[PDB]
Amino acid sequence: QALDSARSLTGQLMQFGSTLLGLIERRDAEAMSELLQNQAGELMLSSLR
Amino acid sequence: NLSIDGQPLSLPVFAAPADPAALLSAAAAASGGSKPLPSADIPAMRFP
Repeated sequence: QALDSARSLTGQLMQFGSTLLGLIERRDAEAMSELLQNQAGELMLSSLR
Repeated sequence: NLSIDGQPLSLPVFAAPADPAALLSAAAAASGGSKPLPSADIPAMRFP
């Protein structure tokens, strides 16, 4: 029974780890998506100039 | 200060044009308070 009680929380931490890797990956995509737009704006200034 | 054809002997009055203004928009972090905990009451089921 204690084995099943431990297996429940280790599966729950598997769920937490998958969710955390999804959030890290998605934050890390959004930061690049914002970096590209800042670069596009400061490049558009040079093209207009 | 003209010539005999009426053409100006001076160089014309130059004017360097203005640089294009960089656009800038308002950016604000979202603001929001946490939600307080609901009230408590003892249930009918035991803790396990």
